[PDB]
Amino acid sequence: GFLGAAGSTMGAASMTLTVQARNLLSLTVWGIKQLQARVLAVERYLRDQQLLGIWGCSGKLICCTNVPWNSSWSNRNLSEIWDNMTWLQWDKEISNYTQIIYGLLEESQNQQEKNEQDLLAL
Amino acid sequence: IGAVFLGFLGAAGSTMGAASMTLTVQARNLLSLTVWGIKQLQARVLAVERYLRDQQLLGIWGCSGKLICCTNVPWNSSWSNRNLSEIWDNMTWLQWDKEISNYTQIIYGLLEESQNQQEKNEQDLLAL
Amino acid sequence: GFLGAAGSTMGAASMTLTVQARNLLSLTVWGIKQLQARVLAVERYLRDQQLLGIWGCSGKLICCTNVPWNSSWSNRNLSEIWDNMTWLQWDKEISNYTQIIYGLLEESQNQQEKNEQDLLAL
Amino acid sequence: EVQLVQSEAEVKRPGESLKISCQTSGYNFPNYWITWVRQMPGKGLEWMGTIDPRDSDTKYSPSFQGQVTISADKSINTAYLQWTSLRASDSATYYCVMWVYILTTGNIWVDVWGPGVLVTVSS
Amino acid sequence: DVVMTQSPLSLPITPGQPASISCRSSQSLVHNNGNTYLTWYQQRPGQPPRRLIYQVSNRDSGVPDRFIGSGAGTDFTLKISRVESEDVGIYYCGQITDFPYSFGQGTKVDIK
Amino acid sequence: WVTVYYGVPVWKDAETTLFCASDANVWATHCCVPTDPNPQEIHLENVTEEFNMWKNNMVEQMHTDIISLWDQSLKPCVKLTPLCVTLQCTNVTNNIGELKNCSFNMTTELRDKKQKVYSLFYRLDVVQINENKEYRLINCNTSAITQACPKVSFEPIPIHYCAPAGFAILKCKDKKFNGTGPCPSVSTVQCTHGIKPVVSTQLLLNGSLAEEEVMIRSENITNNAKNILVQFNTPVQINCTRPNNNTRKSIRIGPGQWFYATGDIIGDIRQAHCNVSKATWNETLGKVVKQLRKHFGNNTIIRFANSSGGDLEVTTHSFNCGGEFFYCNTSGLFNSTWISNNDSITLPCRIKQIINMWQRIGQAMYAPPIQGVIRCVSNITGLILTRDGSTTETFRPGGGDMRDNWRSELYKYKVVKIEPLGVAPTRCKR
Amino acid sequence: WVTVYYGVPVWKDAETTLFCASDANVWATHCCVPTDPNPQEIHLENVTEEFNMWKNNMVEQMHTDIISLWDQSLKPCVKLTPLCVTLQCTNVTNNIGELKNCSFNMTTELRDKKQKVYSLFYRLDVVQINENKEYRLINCNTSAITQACPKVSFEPIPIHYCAPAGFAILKCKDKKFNGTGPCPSVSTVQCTHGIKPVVSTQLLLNGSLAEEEVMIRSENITNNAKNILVQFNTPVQINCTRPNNNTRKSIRIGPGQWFYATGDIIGDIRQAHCNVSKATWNETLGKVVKQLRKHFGNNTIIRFANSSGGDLEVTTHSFNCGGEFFYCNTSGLFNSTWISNNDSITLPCRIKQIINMWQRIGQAMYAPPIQGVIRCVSNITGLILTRDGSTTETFRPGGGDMRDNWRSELYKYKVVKIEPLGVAPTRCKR
Ligand SMILES: CC(=O)N[C@@H]1[C@@H](O)[C@H](O[C@@H]2O[C@H](CO)[C@@H](O[C@@H]3O[C@H](CO[C@H]4O[C@H](CO)[C@@H](O)[C@H](O)[C@@H]4O)[C@@H](O)[C@H](O[C@H]4O[C@H](CO)[C@@H](O)[C@H](O)[C@@H]4O)[C@@H]3O)[C@H](O)[C@H]2NC(C)=O)[C@@H](CO)O[C@H]1O
Ligand SMILES: *[C@@H]1O[C@H](CO)[C@@H](O[C@@H]2O[C@H](CO)[C@@H](O[C@@H]3O[C@H](CO[C@H]4O[C@H](CO)[C@@H](O)[C@H](O)[C@@H]4O)[C@@H](O)[C@H](O[C@H]4O[C@H](CO)[C@@H](O)[C@H](O)[C@@H]4O)[C@@H]3O)[C@H](O)[C@H]2NC(C)=O)[C@H](O)[C@H]1NC(C)=O
Ligand SMILES: *[C@@H]1O[C@H](CO)[C@@H](O[C@@H]2O[C@H](CO)[C@@H](O[C@@H]3O[C@H](CO)[C@@H](O)[C@H](O)[C@@H]3O)[C@H](O)[C@H]2NC(C)=O)[C@H](O)[C@H]1NC(C)=O
Ligand SMILES: CC(=O)N[C@@H]1[C@@H](O)[C@H](O[C@@H]2O[C@H](CO)[C@@H](O)[C@H](O)[C@H]2NC(C)=O)[C@@H](CO)O[C@H]1O
Ligand SMILES: CC(=O)N[C@@H]1[C@@H](O)[C@H](O[C@@H]2O[C@H](CO)[C@@H](O)[C@H](O)[C@H]2NC(C)=O)[C@@H](CO)O[C@H]1O
Ligand SMILES: CC(=O)N[C@@H]1[C@@H](O)[C@H](O[C@@H]2O[C@H](CO)[C@@H](O)[C@H](O)[C@H]2NC(C)=O)[C@@H](CO)O[C@H]1O
Ligand SMILES: *[C@@H]1O[C@H](CO)[C@@H](O[C@@H]2O[C@H](CO)[C@@H](O)[C@H](O)[C@H]2NC(C)=O)[C@H](O)[C@H]1NC(C)=O
Ligand SMILES: *[C@@H]1O[C@H](CO)[C@@H](O[C@@H]2O[C@H](CO)[C@@H](O)[C@H](O)[C@H]2NC(C)=O)[C@H](O)[C@H]1NC(C)=O
Ligand SMILES: *[C@@H]1O[C@H](CO)[C@@H](O[C@@H]2O[C@H](CO)[C@@H](O)[C@H](O)[C@H]2NC(C)=O)[C@H](O)[C@H]1NC(C)=O
Ligand SMILES: CC(=O)N[C@@H]1[C@@H](O)[C@H](O)[C@@H](CO)O[C@H]1O
Ligand SMILES: CC(=O)N[C@@H]1[C@@H](O)[C@H](O)[C@@H](CO)O[C@H]1O
Ligand SMILES: CC(=O)N[C@@H]1[C@@H](O)[C@H](O)[C@@H](CO)O[C@H]1O
Ligand SMILES: CC(=O)N[C@@H]1[C@@H](O)[C@H](O)[C@@H](CO)O[C@H]1O
Ligand SMILES: *[C@@H]1O[C@H](CO)[C@@H](O)[C@H](O)[C@H]1NC(C)=O
Ligand SMILES: *[C@@H]1O[C@H](CO)[C@@H](O)[C@H](O)[C@H]1NC(C)=O
Ligand SMILES: *[C@@H]1O[C@H](CO)[C@@H](O)[C@H](O)[C@H]1NC(C)=O
Ligand SMILES: *[C@@H]1O[C@H](CO)[C@@H](O)[C@H](O)[C@H]1NC(C)=O
Ligand SMILES: *[C@@H]1O[C@H](CO)[C@@H](O)[C@H](O)[C@H]1NC(C)=O
Ligand SMILES: *[C@@H]1O[C@H](CO)[C@@H](O)[C@H](O)[C@H]1NC(C)=O
Ligand SMILES: *[C@@H]1O[C@H](CO)[C@@H](O)[C@H](O)[C@H]1NC(C)=O
Ligand SMILES: *[C@@H]1O[C@H](CO)[C@@H](O)[C@H](O)[C@H]1NC(C)=O
Ligand SMILES: *[C@@H]1O[C@H](CO)[C@@H](O)[C@H](O)[C@H]1NC(C)=O
Ligand SMILES: *[C@@H]1O[C@H](CO)[C@@H](O)[C@H](O)[C@H]1NC(C)=O
Ligand SMILES: *[C@@H]1O[C@H](CO)[C@@H](O)[C@H](O)[C@H]1NC(C)=O
Ligand SMILES: *[C@@H]1O[C@H](CO)[C@@H](O)[C@H](O)[C@H]1NC(C)=O
Ligand SMILES: *[C@@H]1O[C@H](CO)[C@@H](O)[C@H](O)[C@H]1NC(C)=O
Repeated sequence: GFLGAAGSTMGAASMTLTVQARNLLSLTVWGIKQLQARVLAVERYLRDQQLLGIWGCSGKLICCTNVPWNSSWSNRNLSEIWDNMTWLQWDKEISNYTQIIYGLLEESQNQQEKNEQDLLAL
Repeated sequence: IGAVFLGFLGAAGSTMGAASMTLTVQARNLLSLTVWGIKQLQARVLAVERYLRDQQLLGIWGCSGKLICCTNVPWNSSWSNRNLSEIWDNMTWLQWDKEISNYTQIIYGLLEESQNQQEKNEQDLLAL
Repeated sequence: GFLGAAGSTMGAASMTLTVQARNLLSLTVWGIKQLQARVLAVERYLRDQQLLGIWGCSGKLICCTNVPWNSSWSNRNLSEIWDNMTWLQWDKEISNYTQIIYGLLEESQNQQEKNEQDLLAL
Repeated sequence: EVQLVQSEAEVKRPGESLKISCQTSGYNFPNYWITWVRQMPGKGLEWMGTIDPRDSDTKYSPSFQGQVTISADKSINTAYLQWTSLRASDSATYYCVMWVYILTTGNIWVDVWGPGVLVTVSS
Repeated sequence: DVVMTQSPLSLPITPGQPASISCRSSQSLVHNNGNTYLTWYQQRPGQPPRRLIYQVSNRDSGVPDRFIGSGAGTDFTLKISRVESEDVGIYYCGQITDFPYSFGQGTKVDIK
Repeated sequence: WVTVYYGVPVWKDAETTLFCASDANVWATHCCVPTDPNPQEIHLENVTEEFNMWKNNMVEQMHTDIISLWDQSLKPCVKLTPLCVTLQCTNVTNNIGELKNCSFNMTTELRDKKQKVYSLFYRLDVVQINENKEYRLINCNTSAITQACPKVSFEPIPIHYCAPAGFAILKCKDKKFNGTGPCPSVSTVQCTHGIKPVVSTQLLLNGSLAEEEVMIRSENITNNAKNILVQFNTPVQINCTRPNNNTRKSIRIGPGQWFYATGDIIGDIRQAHCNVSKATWNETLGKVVKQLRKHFGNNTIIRFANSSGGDLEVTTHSFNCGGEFFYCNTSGLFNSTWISNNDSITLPCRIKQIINMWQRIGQAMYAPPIQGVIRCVSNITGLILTRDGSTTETFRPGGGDMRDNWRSELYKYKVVKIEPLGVAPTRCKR
Repeated sequence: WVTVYYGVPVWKDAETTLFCASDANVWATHCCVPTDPNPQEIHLENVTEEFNMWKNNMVEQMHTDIISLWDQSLKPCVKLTPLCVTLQCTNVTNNIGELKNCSFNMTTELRDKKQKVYSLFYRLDVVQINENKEYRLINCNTSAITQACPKVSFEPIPIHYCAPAGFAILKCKDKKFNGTGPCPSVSTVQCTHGIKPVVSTQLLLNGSLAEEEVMIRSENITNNAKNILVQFNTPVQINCTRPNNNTRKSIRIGPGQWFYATGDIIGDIRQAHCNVSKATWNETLGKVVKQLRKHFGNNTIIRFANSSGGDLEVTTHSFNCGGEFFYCNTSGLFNSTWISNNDSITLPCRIKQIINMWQRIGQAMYAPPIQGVIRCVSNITGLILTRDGSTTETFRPGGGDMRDNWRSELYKYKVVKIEPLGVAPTRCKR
């Protein structure tokens, strides 16, 4: 049921997040190729995990941040986004802001950790 | 005293209530000139995959970063009808692992769902 | 820049930690070297993540612990350490104590988790 | 650094009891062990016994097993050795030795001895 | 029990020259946790002993490079690369076991 | 009440690949992973486990690696298929027959030139074709023959096997363990002791000794199809020699292509042989019988007879010493009936140069001549025996797989997979 | 008070495996990962570092990998061991001897057929055996000879070396840096500049120039066992040629295998040679001398003498132009004494086809012929000099390690391991 949510709207689809996550880790000729495949799968997994770490969302499938939506990335109503769009359509809709949002998530987490250190030192 | 450290497997023959004190000892040792060295690369890769599968499950269940985590999932009794005074005090982890091996997948499935519900509820609260 | 903070003092450098962290993992004969290099980068990455996990600092670039500084490791004033030293100098300054500090961090985290279980069991 | 501080030297007549003590300072560590040893003039050391102050659990040396006891006192960073009575044969230099132990390592990183305190027996 | 003897128990040393002390046990000092626990101490006259070597061969903090430990089983030794007048005193081979804990006889080092 | 724990001291039997390790050219440059100068051995208190030396995959891995390394070692060496020609042959120079004096027309560095060359050969490597007489090298009809590089040693330098991360090896401390079932006293190691990769047939020449008593182990005993491996509690001193001062010459057969030929013999021509202390040997057989009787009856008569027929690898005791391959007639060692209630034994040995090292077809190795005089000294640590199958139980020495020479050291070790994740009920809830 | 910090910008000296990169059939036929079209360099303010170009193992990898690449490129190519035949050979025809007309009995696609083949050879690759006269190819007693496939070019296209994740390369910006100590001005790069994998002996003809002044570097200077590497701050142009219009023909030697050989000479016969600007060369040495004096004395006389005797590989200046191998007599460049207070120099060059590229024994490469006339232009970028070791200091050109041609580019780079995890005292506690 790994891609069972593929045609679902975002508000329906984000319930199977676990189902997909749990399936991501799963001689000469036919010798080296399989080792290469395992290594690359590992790197993909780790890059996603590192980013969740960087943004403060490690250990979660769903996490809220304190970054506002800036409207200009998408001016669609949230009721349009969550109920009348699928994740694939959505990802395409805002694909060019991926790096902006990620940079903001990163900076926010740095500010939050800095403030916590100041408070624990107080 | 007795310089008790026990070692890597350490007191594998001790009961669970004594044994689950050396969890870190084991965790710290799980990651540890020409050609045909592919055998070792294969070994290294497989060790990595094993490590990651365990870590992913701890993540999915909400127990990441801990050696011991409490969950909010009930024990359903049929899995084991032994008293805690019997389980922790008169059994080793190896005996225990065998005792409930047939429920591994039951418990794990329940753990995943509980965490799914917990994250859903947290988002509803943060959206309030 | 990835090592741009290298000559900065510790109190200046420990703001760019994400810059360094995010760049740590980044057909025939010799392809084995390439694969080996990828595997080794992963192992290095995982050892650091494991220790942060073990010490209770998972998901953070900066974490405070409940372990006190025992002075003999370094008798410099915190203001000397943070304002008049770089991390590279500091790393040399307390090189030999690495295993002591880590042993204390590991012990502390185990005691903390034990106490959490006792409270959740209450 | 880690230091042990010992109590004053004292002289007793045989048949009289005695309390001797040590205090720990200059560091902040979790688990550590305290042991007592004795140095007889012209001799090396005799082990008297050891305690883990966290648990308050002592094994003792077979020698003096039923003659001298020790306390615990983790809460005040101290250690005690108590004789039920002294004998002429007990005149010696007494030591506390502290072993700083990491529960996750199996190593004693600190092995500190106090300077030695005399307990003598006279008349 | 671990009964420990030392040899020689009297070791005058030509100043500036190397020397060593033997340490011999009644039984193995290997613990069930797999480590060997045996330590060396230096007791200068008028002083408490200082630990020099930890776990047979680990030179401890602040300990001169002059002190080298080695051994296995029941056969242990302390080697001094050069003996200084500073090294005059009694060396002990301490025994960490499954109880009783014990100390060896002690070897006096002097200059001659 | 579910609590999840990680770092749980449990394991499952598992088959994995072990790696070799070495303590400071075959074997000699196989640096493997440098070993730990002071390895840790952890006793497992209260822990017992079952072992089975007859089903031990570690044995299979030694076979896999040992065979692979020997094949790899010949990869860059000069082929001797150019020598597969007819030879004219006569006797050597002796009064009154193992050696032959044979000659042939060989290639040189140029394709347009030929040379008359000759060398000494052992009878076992040469076969008559013209049923002087005409001969061919005995293996040229069916296999490639490759010369071992003369600079490469095969000395069985001990190596250690170690588990990869996620795995550990359990080891027995049970002095009486018979190879299978529960082992009451165990410890865990990352690495095994060093084991010399010795190849032999009838005798086990350089292994470990039993701690107290001669140990006799078999997959079955009752089933006569199985071998019996006997581990002595004391070594038997054996001294072997090839008492002929031989010389060697190189022949250029092509561009950088050299063949190493036996030149001549200085002095007398004598048979290769092995000397086994007679007194020790008799004592060890008596010890073996006392222990064998435990399975046959206290007053059962035990007889030692010689080997059955077949190839030298199964009828004689073979070994590699000095680079030469010896085939010793051990019948001189098994001539005794043991009934309830200084000197030496000299065994003649045959010498061969073209060796089917792993008893395979198509891959023959040629052992280049060894100059000088060979002396070999070894500790016989055990035997490979079979039952000759009612008041007398007869045993015979015999050959077997090379695997049986390795399980003889490996019976004390098992490898398991560490499985640190698991759950248990407690009194806590989030 | 203990706080753990992760992502700390610190490092340790380190050695790892580097990979190549290239900015998009030749040389790196497997090529490399594409380079960054706009690579970054991070100036490090208030950072100093210590470099040692003589212990720089980035050089060792460059060496090792070039050898590996070289050998792989010959793997599928035609073997010339079938040419190890007796040659009937005489002078090609000229007036009052570099080229000879040799004929031989060659194989064809069928084993039952033979052909008469003749071709031209350089005298340096042919040895007389019957001391037409009988000759053989000079290496047919010692080594296998492999024809380089003519389809593969070895032009030394520059590549960049790049560090793997977890590593970084530090680089010097110090224009006066000599490579044996602290470098006050550094920056961080992931990849090096492009470096040409060029092979030469006495002169370096296509590397980098010094930014300001001629640099003279040596591990020691005082110790005469060390070489002196001289880097120019200006290029010196050299025009080289093999001024002989030649043809090529192929011979089938067996199924699928062709041998390439010089057919004929369809012009005059002339010696190969190189023309270096005379004025530039004189000025160039004067600059070298001015800098050499810093280590010898302002009034010390400096002399340039030619190379010592020995094989062409160590006495001449060799290079690869168009795939042809030249061995030039540089004596004309080093024949003067420098005492304090348009034209060209023509150097004759010998041509060889059998090349022991890595100075190994048993592995020789045969350079196939090139048709037409060869013209090649290069830049002296540096020299390899030695001290000839009471008021005169004499230097000679000479050979050196192949590694020495590369450390001259890599002296500015160091590999370091990134160590992101560490601790420091803070005022915070959980
Ligand atoms: C020390 C050192 O290495 N210094 C280098 C110099 O070597 C380098 O000099 C250049 O070297 C290359 C390779 O040797 C020369 O390129 C060859 O040129 C000939 C002639 O081609 C002419 O006609 C072409 C027609 O379109 C023109 O494009 C080209 O520019 C010329 O005008 C080619 O024939 C060579 O090979 C090609 O043809 C053959 C035919 O069979 C093929 O097999 C090959 O695969 C290939 O297709 C080479 O192309 C180049 O001219 C040299 N430069 C000079 C000035 O001589 C120098 C860079 O110039 O850099 C130094 O550092
Ligand atoms: C059971 O275990 C025993 C004990 O380990 C093994 O016996 C040893 O086997 C090795 C290998 O065969 C023997 O070593 C050989 O000794 C020869 C003689 O050495 C003496 O004379 C030389 C003369 O120059 C001196 O240099 C040397 O110091 C000694 O004085 C050597 O000639 C052998 O070869 C060496 O030199 C050649 C020269 O080109 C090299 O190429 C070789 O690599 C090597 O360097 C070799 O050293 C050893 O002596 C044996 N010991 C005994 C007591 O005999 C058994 O073989 C083993 N059994 C089995 C079945 O494995
Ligand atoms: C059989 O073995 C012998 C050596 O053991 C092989 O070599 C032959 O040895 C004899 C005696 O040394 C040689 O004869 C001598 O030749 C010299 C030459 O000047 C002559 O002066 C002496 O008077 C004597 O004749 C003989 O030539 C030598 N043969 C060769 C080919 O070297 C013999 O070849 C071996 N035969 C075979 C078939 O292998
Ligand atoms: C989600 C998003 O905006 N993605 C970007 C693409 O839309 C963009 O495509 C370009 O959009 C322009 C808007 O008017 C078009 O005029 C232009 O033709 C179109 N380009 C193509 C190739 O379709 C691309 C490229 O600019 O960038 C994405 O990030
Ligand atoms: C608390 C709990 O989950 N208890 C489990 C029991 O419910 C379960 O038996 C139940 O039997 C019914 C009979 O028709 C099934 O329909 C029902 O699905 C099944 N419940 C579950 C959760 O599978 C027993 C079966 O061994 O295990 C208890 O743990
Ligand atoms: C099996 C065998 O014969 N080995 C040879 C030894 O016998 C031989 O004799 C040894 O001589 C020593 C000289 O005093 C004796 O002490 C020693 O006991 C004796 N060994 C035995 C087994 O009796 C040695 C040569 O010294 O060579 C062995 O190969
Ligand atoms: C192995 O089993 C023995 C017997 O159950 C254990 O010994 C007990 O250990 C506890 C501490 O854990 C002591 O309080 C008891 O007094 C011991 N009883 C006896 C009779 O020895 C032992 O601890 C277990 N684990 C080991 C030894 O590794
Ligand atoms: C085995 O043969 C070799 C020769 O192959 C003998 O070597 C001799 O050693 C002595 C030592 O001084 C030399 O003077 C001789 O000249 C050597 N012989 C030759 C032919 O050079 C060696 O001694 C012989 N060994 C035995 C055991 O007989
Ligand atoms: C081992 O040696 C024995 C002893 O020489 C060989 O067998 C002998 O063969 C002769 C031939 O007639 C008989 O007369 C002897 O009685 C035989 N002796 C024995 C004990 O049978 C035997 O064949 C040799 N075996 C090998 C494998 O070489
Ligand atoms: C060593 C040898 O066999 N040489 C013979 C040679 O004597 C004979 O004359 C020739 C054919 O006549 O064939 C060669 O093989
Ligand atoms: C170590 C040992 O003695 N193992 C078995 C034993 O467990 C078994 O019961 C017996 C026959 O039943 O055969 C022994 O070899
Ligand atoms: C192509 C060639 O060289 N062929 C010669 C042939 O002309 C000569 O007559 C014969 C011996 O006489 O040897 C052959 O190799
Ligand atoms: C390298 C070389 O051959 N140099 C020669 C030299 O030996 C000779 O003596 C001189 C004239 O005699 O001409 C030089 O070119
Ligand atoms: C597909 O579209 C229909 C239209 O009503 C909807 O009901 C159904 O749930 C949709 N399926 C998914 C996967 O969203
Ligand atoms: C280098 O030192 C100067 C001195 O004021 C300082 O301003 C500058 O920022 C320093 N650079 C770094 C990397 O800290
Ligand atoms: C750390 O150990 C090394 C060992 O050579 C020693 O040189 C160094 O001084 C020690 N650390 C310090 C701060 O001295
Ligand atoms: C060796 O001599 C014997 C004597 O009869 C003879 O039969 C045998 O054939 C000879 N060997 C050869 C190779 O001629
Ligand atoms: C056994 O001893 C007898 C005694 O004469 C002897 O003849 C026989 O050949 C011997 N058998 C073996 C195998 O040595
Ligand atoms: C035989 O075992 C003894 C036991 O110490 C050993 O000293 C001797 O060298 C061994 N012999 C061989 C050849 O290994
Ligand atoms: C070939 O050149 C050599 C060079 O010395 C000369 O001696 C020889 O006579 C020449 N041969 C012919 C045929 O001209
Ligand atoms: C090949 O012939 C040359 C001619 O001088 C000689 O130097 C070289 O050593 C010979 N090679 C062999 C393998 O003998
Ligand atoms: C450059 O050469 C001088 C000569 O004494 C030496 O002192 C200096 O350290 C060298 N510097 C480097 C970076 O090699
Ligand atoms: C090489 O030939 C070119 C052709 O124009 C000329 O300009 C250049 O100066 C020549 N170089 C030398 C060193 O003669
Ligand atoms: C070699 O000699 C033959 C003899 O006919 C002649 O035809 C040929 O042209 C000569 N080779 C060359 C390249 O001149
Ligand atoms: C060589 O001669 C041929 C004859 O046609 C001519 O085409 C070719 O261009 C000449 N090559 C040179 C470089 O002159
Ligand atoms: C020599 O160096 C100059 C420097 O700009 C360069 O332009 C020229 O192409 C170089 N020539 C060669 C042949 O490398």
